Amino acid sequence: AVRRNKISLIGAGNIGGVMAYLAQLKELGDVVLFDIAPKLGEAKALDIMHANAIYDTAHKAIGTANYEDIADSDVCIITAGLAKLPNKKDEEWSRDDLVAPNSKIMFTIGDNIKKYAPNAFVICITNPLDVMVKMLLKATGFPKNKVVGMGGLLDSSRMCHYIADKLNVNPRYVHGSCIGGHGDSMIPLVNHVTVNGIPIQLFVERGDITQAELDKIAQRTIGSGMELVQLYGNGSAYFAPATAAIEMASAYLNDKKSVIVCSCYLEGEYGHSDVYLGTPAIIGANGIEKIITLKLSSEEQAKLDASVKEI
Amino acid sequence: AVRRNKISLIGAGNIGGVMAYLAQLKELGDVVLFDIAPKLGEAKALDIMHANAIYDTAHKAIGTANYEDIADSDVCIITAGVAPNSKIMFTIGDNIKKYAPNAFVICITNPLDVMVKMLLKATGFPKNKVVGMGGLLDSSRMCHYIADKLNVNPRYVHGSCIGGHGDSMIPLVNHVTVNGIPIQLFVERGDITQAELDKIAQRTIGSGMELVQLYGNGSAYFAPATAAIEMASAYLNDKKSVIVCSCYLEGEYGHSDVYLGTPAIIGANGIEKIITLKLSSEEQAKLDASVKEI
Amino acid sequence: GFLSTMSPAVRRNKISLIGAGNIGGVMAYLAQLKELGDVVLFDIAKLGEAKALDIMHANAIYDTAHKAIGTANYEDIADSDVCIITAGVAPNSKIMFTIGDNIKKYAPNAFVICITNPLDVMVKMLLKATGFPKNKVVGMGGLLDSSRMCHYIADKLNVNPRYVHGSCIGGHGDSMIPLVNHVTVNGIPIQLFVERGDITQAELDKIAQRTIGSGMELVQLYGNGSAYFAPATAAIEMASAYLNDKKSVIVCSCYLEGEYGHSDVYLGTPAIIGANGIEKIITLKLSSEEQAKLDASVKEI
Amino acid sequence: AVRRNKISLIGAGNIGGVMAYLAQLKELGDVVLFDIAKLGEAKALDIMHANAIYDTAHKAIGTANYEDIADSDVCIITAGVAPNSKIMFTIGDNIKKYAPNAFVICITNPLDVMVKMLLKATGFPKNKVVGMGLLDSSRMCHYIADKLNVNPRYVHGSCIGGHGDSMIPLVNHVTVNGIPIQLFVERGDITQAELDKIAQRTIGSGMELVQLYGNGSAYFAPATAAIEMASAYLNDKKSVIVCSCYLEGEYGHSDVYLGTPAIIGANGIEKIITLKLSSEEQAKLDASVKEI
Repeated sequence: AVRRNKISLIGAGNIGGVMAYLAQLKELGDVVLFDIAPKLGEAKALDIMHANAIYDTAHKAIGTANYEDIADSDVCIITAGLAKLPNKKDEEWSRDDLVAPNSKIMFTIGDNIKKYAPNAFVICITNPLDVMVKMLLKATGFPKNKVVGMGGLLDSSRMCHYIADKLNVNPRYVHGSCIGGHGDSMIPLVNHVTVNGIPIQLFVERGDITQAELDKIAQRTIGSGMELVQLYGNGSAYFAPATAAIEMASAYLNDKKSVIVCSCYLEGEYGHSDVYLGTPAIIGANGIEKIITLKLSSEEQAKLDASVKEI
Repeated sequence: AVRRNKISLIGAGNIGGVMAYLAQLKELGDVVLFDIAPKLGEAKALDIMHANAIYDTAHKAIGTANYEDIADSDVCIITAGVAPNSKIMFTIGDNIKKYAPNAFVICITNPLDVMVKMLLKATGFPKNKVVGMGGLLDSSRMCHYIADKLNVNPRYVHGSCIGGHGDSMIPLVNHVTVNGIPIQLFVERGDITQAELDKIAQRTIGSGMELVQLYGNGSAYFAPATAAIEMASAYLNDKKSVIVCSCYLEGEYGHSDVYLGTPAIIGANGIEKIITLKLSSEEQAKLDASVKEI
Repeated sequence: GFLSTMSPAVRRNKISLIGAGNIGGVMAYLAQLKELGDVVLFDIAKLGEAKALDIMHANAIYDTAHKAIGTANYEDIADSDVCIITAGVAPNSKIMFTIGDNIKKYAPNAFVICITNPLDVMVKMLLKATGFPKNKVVGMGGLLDSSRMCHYIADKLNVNPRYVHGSCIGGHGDSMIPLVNHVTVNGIPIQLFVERGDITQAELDKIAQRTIGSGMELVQLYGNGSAYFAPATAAIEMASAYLNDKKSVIVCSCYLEGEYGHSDVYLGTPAIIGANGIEKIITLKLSSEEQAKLDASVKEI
Repeated sequence: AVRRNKISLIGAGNIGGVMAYLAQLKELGDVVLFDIAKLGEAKALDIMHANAIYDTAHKAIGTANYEDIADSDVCIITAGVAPNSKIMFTIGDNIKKYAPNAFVICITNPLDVMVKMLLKATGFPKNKVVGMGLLDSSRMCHYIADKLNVNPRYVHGSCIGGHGDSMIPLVNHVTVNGIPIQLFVERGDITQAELDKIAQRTIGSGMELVQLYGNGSAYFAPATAAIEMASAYLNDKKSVIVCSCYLEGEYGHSDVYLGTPAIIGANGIEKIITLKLSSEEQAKLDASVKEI
């Protein structure tokens, strides 16, 4: 009759571990930590299982390197793929050199999902998001609504945090949308932010924040990734990306119909088609139940056309 | 050097019972179910205490009719209950003045914007420590009706219903937002009509009376109790939540010496700030007409 | 293309509440705030709509996403994963059939949790009316009775009740057997605390006697009506164990077919609740003096 | 009048990272990530982004200056024998100076030895210096719960003694919602020969994950444990937790930390619960105290 939700984390790196950790303490469902190094997933799995006993939670975490174990998964969250190039210096390679290898990686994962988890809600994190997700949509052959990219929730939440940290208010009430591509071409709609429905321009007229501080926030939102790549020294952000993915996986598993900015396959929205792109959407039991097409200005539309053409 | 949060509920009625229940399962702190009918508070305490053992929660709730038991309370929510009710507020606030001289006083009794003023004068506390519960109930009601129509998680539907907690409230429907997106966009896409948005404004005004006639006896209590606990949590935990509630004004909106529902930041200092919304002449007249009713 | 239909692969859990009384209202409240699933408040009377609309207002306050409705029509129970029943011996028994006949028609795959008293008698009337397997028709009582026993101990020991575990078995009534001498505190037998001086055997014996009359103790305290906050928490705690397949160890009224020497009678006993409802019945090793109190409980049932 | 809790973590490593994450998402209080290195600011900022997603209110900051520990309600230690013993004193001397009312929760290994160094450095009372017990005991209950296939929420157990190979997994005293584990042995769900091995696996669990991880050791469960302990102190839960406590006569020993059940509340160690042991179990405890 009923059964536990099954989430497969294709990639048990830094992001994968925190994702399993959160989902288990929230009892969102059983977790499969799939990694090409199986003991890495088995280590976090067993470790998180010891945490469940500490936290009195009932669900199970598994580690594996075999695609048979992600079978019947309701959600597949993908972080696998190349992130670094050890045998070359920082000067001999750019990010464009990993796109093609990662593209083939996205296919192998897609075929196995199509094989073992034909009904899975595929959330992708591997970057470049807007391109990598499109590789999964082809490989999985799933409908438009069951293949989503994670971003915009991370990008918008970062924008809303910087706003909240300045106003000294609970970020629960700072809403905002950062759209476009999940990269340096994103569009932080910082002047459309709202504080519990209150337009941000009000707080400008009050002196709580300044137009200059907003423009600088939009710029720090664009480089938040690299900012943390330089703070960590070795690696990138993972705590917040993990929380974003699990928040999207819960909106699906629980049919919350939450409004999240996600990378979505377009077929006419904003004047584009056949491309993934960050945009607010309604995530529910059918995945992307609805795309909210924002009313952009000519300047904001130009910025959107620019990131689409670099995707 | 650490201590449990203490929440006194002056009034163990239907609202009081749900408040103690939510606070005990959330482990928000100890609860004192104060009521002139001492047994009623004792019943729900022992019943909620049975819930704690089921739900594996550690805090304790008690029932009493002695103000000596609300001593050192961090929060005092009042549901006990115009002229005679006003007098009841002075007796409560005068005891809070003595036993709970540091409590964040939240008022539920109606008329809200008047009773809370009688608690402010009796307790002698500064204005930033005596707040009233309205607007958070009134705004969430509005946000629901819009979420239900849009079929969206109300988590992302924000809105402000200002004014007095009565028929003169001002549901700012046309300023509602969905994940920051203006509500007008959803009108321009067919998801909802301005006519339906105007209908939600009136339903919000009359939501209180709608449930009175649905219940047949009594009124709402699940949502009021839930809002009072959220306000009490933003204080105890210093969350600094933007919550619309009845605040004492000394100039804001052009009014003084009157309690009025406006968005504000609730933190460790109770009301740390008041957010004076930028109102149109259409909204000011509605506000000025609500102050006159108060 | 047929693997790419606009058909949802997941659903919200659906919990129907037959009886929107004081317990029904708290059950809908707790379930909604925990985002456990949609709730259907069913009652013969507006009473279910009032609590639903008021609890939906609470959802907007608490940023919770699930839905609650009121109704007086079994049609809104269809496809419910869980049916919890509080409406309500002879007249109650007949009421339990009508409910059971509709739960069979509309919610043929529901996990039926009974609360109406006499628990052990009403839940059996349900089992016969729905015709479901015995493992999907359970009665709530031992989790309430046991937790009450554990609170009285935790209250005297000044310990978190999260670590106080104990079993109260038998029938949901004066015949219940609260095994106070077997209570454990984070695995530690309570006898140790007796040796430490934190509690006396006399107090333990008296806690057993207070657990039995806890129902009436709150009736006199309430003056009008019985307890409801805890019976609601217990019920939702069990529905959550089913909807989430927690394999939770819960004392509850189960249909026995050999255990404890009895058969064809509902009797409270520790069990394991999961996606199959009652997945295992744990039979406790009873003493001679305890098997006697158990045999008396079945006689009264 | 009131105030956020101040939970400072001396050590922004893997364990320290999961701590801030769990504390922030649970809104248990403000978090401070201290470390010799940027390591704290990275996780503080990364976790601050997570707050905005999870709609949580509290704040986290990284730092490398003990001045940011001032007035900390809790100080959880993971930085790091003789060398790491000097660090405990350096750490303790700062907790003494900036957070003199802090509830100290040590994790650095050897637990029972490193925590005493903190006790003598901070100079705090007996009850305000604990050592994270809850990990070892919970590991035992997981393996039993995994075999029995029951919610570990209802499996209680106590793994007493030192936090090393000399620990005592009391696998035979385990209870399932108060039901003795022997009933499940007579039930067919498990065998005594399997419980004896669960004790061994519990002893070597810390080393099992070091080999699985390959690089470094466990951190998810160790982090969850100390946050539970810190939550039992800040919320005055008076919860029963197995943890390292400074003894003064208990079990026939004194002037030594040792893993034992205890009550944790607003006063830290509210009470030590001395378990009723046998001759075989006391000899193991005596063999552990000597190794500490």
